[PDB]
Amino acid sequence: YDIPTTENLYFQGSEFVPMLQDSVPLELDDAFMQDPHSVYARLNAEGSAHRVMMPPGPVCGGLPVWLITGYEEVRSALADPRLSTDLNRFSSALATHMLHSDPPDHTRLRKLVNKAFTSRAIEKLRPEIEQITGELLAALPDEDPVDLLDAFAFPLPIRVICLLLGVPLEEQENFKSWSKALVSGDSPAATAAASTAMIEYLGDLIERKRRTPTDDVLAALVSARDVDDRLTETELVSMAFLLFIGGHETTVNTLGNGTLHLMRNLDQWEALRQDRSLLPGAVEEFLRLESPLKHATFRCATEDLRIGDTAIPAGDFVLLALASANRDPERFGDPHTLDVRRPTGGHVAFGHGIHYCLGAPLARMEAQVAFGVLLDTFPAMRLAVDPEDMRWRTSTLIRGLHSLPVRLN
Ligand code: HEM
Repeated sequence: YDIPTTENLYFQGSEFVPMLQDSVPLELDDAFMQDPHSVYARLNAEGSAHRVMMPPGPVCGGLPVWLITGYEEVRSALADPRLSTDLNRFSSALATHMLHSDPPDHTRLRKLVNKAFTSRAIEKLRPEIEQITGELLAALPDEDPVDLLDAFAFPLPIRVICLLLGVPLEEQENFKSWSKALVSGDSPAATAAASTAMIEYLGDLIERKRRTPTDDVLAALVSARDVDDRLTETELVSMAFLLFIGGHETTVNTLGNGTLHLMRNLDQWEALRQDRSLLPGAVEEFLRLESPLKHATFRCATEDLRIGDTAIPAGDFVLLALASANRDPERFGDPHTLDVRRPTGGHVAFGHGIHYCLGAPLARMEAQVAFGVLLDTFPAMRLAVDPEDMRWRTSTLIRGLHSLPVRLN
């Protein structure tokens, strides 16, 4: 750190020092991870696109990307044909999924799976969901500190995803064991074994449901020979895997983020209890205020592009901050406070454009059932520790909590 003084004096007196200082990409420290909404507002005050750099962890590398902040600038980017999720500008099922597909080929996969994710067709799963939630609160621990995130938020999608693919009751516990292994890095070998076991088992379920149709939505996906074309045996597994990882962490932190807020907006935690007709707006307001996905998946510039009067060269990586657009005061009045009664439909927590959340209707209902069952029962709830001591997990795209310590009271 003992840099030669003459060299430093040469740079300081050059008057190029601010320009070189400006061109450095802003490293996203843990302060951003805890409180990015202040960082987004600090950035959007000056522009819409900013050169930022994630800390080593995208794998082990400080990756210079473009962070886009404005609501309309985010929204237009999510619908821009020049901003592809295919970064290319013997493939495994983990690399061929629809989320990474450009509209040329994405349209076919999106339409085939569309029919089975209808709001009403997704409502068939509700009593199977309603009952599944109820077991976890009965099995909830007895003492005051409960860590709601671990005991209820974590297991709920695991049983819901098991319903989604339509796992047979006999082969249930094996699938959940694979799922909990995959979502928690207990050891490199256990997740590696579970990942293969699930992909191979999913492929066998593809064959099993092929000749034996069943009520569950995965069988509806298999039965979808809609255009005289059907999803291929590889594409079924890729679609099913994307449902698993694309739905697990999102639904967990949808519950955790929402429940965390009402713990300090108890005057709105109450209001939800007296009126259950506000729940469909409660979930939307939860997703807008504290979107589980801070940013959409990485996008690459197809051609030369302009965002917020800042040119983006082709081949550059762009990160669309959904949390910034959701908390833009220009689109949502007083964006930093939870108001359950806002008009909905303007938020982009489910993204926008062609890659709009396929599991949105499932995620929509899930929290209302989760919150409502959490509302019908156990209403003396109170947060067990001041949020200042609580942390946020270090993640690239997800906004989630390390824990949700609650007191049942
Ligand atoms: C619970 C709250 C959820 C949130 C906030 C959320 C958020 C998102 C976002 C922002 C995207 C677009 C990402 C991008 O375009 O870069 C997306 C896509 C997707 N999500 Fe989620 N999601 C949620 C729940 C779920 C669930 C429960 C499932 C499945 C069971 C699911 C499956 C998918 C799939 C398959 C896509 C890709 C759709 C496509 O590419 O056409 N999501 N989601």
